[PDB]
Amino acid sequence: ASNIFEMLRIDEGLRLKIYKDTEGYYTIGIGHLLTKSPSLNAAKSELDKAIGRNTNGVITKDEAEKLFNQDVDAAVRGILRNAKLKPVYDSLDAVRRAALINMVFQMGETGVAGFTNSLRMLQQKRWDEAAVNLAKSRWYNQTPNRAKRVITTFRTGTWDAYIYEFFSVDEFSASVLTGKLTTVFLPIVYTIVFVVALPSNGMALWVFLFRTKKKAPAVIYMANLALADLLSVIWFPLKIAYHIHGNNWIYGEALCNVLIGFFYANMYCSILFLTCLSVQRAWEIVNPMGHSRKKANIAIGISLAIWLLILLVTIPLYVVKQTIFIPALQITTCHDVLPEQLLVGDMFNYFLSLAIGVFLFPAFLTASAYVLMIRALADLEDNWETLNDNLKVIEKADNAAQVKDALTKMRAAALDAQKATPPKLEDKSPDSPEMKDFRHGFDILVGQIDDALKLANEGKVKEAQAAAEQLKTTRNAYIQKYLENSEKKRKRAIKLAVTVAAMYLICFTPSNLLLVVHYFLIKSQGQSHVYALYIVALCLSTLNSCIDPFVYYFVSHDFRDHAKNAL
Ligand SMILES: CCCc1cc(F)ccc1[C@H](O)c1ncc[nH]1
Ligand code: NA
Repeated sequence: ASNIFEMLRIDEGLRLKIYKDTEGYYTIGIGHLLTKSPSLNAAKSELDKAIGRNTNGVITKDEAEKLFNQDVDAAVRGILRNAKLKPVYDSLDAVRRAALINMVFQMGETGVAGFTNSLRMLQQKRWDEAAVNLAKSRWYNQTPNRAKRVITTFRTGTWDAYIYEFFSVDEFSASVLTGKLTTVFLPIVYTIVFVVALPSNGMALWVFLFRTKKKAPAVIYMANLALADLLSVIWFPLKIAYHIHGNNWIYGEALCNVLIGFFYANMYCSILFLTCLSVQRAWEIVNPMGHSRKKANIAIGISLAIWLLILLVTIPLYVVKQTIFIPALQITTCHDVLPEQLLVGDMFNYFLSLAIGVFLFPAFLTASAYVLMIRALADLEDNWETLNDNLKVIEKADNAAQVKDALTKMRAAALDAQKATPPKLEDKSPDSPEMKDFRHGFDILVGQIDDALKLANEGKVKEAQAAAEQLKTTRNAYIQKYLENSEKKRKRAIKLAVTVAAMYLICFTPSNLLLVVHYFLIKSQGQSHVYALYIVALCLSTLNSCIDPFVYYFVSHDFRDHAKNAL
């Protein structure tokens, strides 16, 4: 391309017969509009008086140029006539002047005058902002390839958009998209995840629905967690095939956006449902309640709320073009390459919003939940331990000092465990009969400790020791039943905290951090060297559905049975 006339020939083409354009309007020659009515004869009448003769639908190669050269002169006249088009045009360099005339040639004088905001940007020499504004319009929607070339002309001020057609991405990306990292490493890891995560979550989902007859809020969160897992792993056979064949998608744009949707869905559902589960289980320890049926219904509603909120927040991933054909690579990439480099500004803010509000914020609530959970389970452990240890001391103490001392320490140890929630009565309210019998079991014990203290304070040494065997009976009858396996419960919480931390360290943190970094560099330089790390990050993020079964194992008691029996 050299000038306006040469530019338009490339956009409008050259046809000597009346044809329907992309929208359906009958045109002829080089982008010469005849009429906007669905009538072949109505276009004939407008052509005959435009030429001067009866062309009968077919014009000459010479008459095309003569009519084209007049359309350009009129397109310019309208620009200077227009109060909104003239000042911008007077500010634009000859290259950008052609781009403006190209728009007027296509949408007419009035149409282009509607772009008031973009024209102001072009006048203020703000090429990038103007380019973005123009990228979101019906103009871009109806004729994207056409609009891109013109927009690029505005942005760059060169004829490059008409000299060089798109051929390839940056070199660093093209090497990755042809390298073994994507074509060998990824499909292997993804295959593993498919074999491991699908049946494990498949069975977990089955247990939570058809084998768990508790239906506690924890089960419900884990059921959606398993559901989020499944709804992504099922698409992996198409995901694996994609990479094996050199990152080439041949299943359609809609089906690509499906995979993309459910990918980021599981990405964020997992975090949110982890935050729910962790907080819920921590909350049943610090401040337990007793509406296991109502608390369940609530947890279901919360899950629906989360599912719909993510369906709404992943809209700018569903609705945007996510496939692009790269001529030099002869492949059609899904997700891995952004088809429209003008939307990077929107993409950056978007993944920065999520990285804060749907990553850090739930991570903060998730970590501190285990902080309160572990400590509370550690205190109850210390109580049960202080009880047994001091009770074992009395039977092995000779002096009156060690006897009175152990009784006093054992007394306070039982008074703290009394206020604490037993491992069994989790969904039981603190005012329930079950809890009242639990506390009463300590009241009987504590009273007996006072009866041994009564002897220990009255100098009756050996007689207070005999009371210890009476305390043993009270322990096994009323207390040990409840605190038998509280130290085993503490160990499960810790392993759960380790499990979750690893999931954050491997699947969540590398992904969300780099997602911001990736689009930040494309926004700043047009390319990112972290592209390889971005890919590895996204790959390792799918491991969460392989780590998720370990979560169900440390929380669900029913899942353990089906886990152990199977293997
Ligand atoms: C066809 C689906 C392509 C896709 C879509 C996503 F939403 C996330 C990752 C990938 C892709 O598998 C990948 N892994 C690592 C980097 N890119
Ligand atoms: Na998950």
